[PDB]
Amino acid sequence: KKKLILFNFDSTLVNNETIDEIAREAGVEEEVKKITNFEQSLRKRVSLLKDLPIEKVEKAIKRITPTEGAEETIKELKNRGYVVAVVSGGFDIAVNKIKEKLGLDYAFANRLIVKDGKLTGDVEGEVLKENAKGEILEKIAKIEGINLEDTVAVGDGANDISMFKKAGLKIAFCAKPILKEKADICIEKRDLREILKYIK
Ligand SMILES: [Zn+2]
Repeated sequence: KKKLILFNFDSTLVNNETIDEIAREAGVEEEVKKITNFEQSLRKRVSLLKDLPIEKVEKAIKRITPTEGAEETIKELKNRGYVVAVVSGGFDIAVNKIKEKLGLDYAFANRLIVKDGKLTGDVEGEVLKENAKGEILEKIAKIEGINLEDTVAVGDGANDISMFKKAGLKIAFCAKPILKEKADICIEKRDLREILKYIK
């Protein structure tokens, strides 16, 4: 009976939020935080990165570090029979490196379109719509032949709600208030090993 656990990337599996890190390098991090639909908002934010040199992006994503406990938690989850996956409303260029480095089984995120080593201010992806993450959760479960009741979703905020709705077990990890009351489990200490006390 293989099970599936799906982690939100930004602020959950890693300490940072990709977009904000990439904004700081383009010096427009204040304008993006001030107007901080999820999609419409992502597109809006991305635009302010009109001609950022890929070189700068690579520099930003390098600051992305995994959340305290990530490695140990993923190791223990595999030993308990789980397929481990991550999903981001953020970007491919950052999450795929984390995926290999942490040995995740699946990784889904949006794409920062580049042209001649420069960001064209536009983005594409399957993690944009209001229900995107829940769809990703279903997709992976379907491919693995895992029943939804044997799935676990680990989120941070409002965009993780669609994922909560499809998951058998809902975990709020140092989340936004809006997510806490909706979860089955609320984790307030920033260490991913905390979930191991609750996972079957
Ligand atoms: Zn440590």
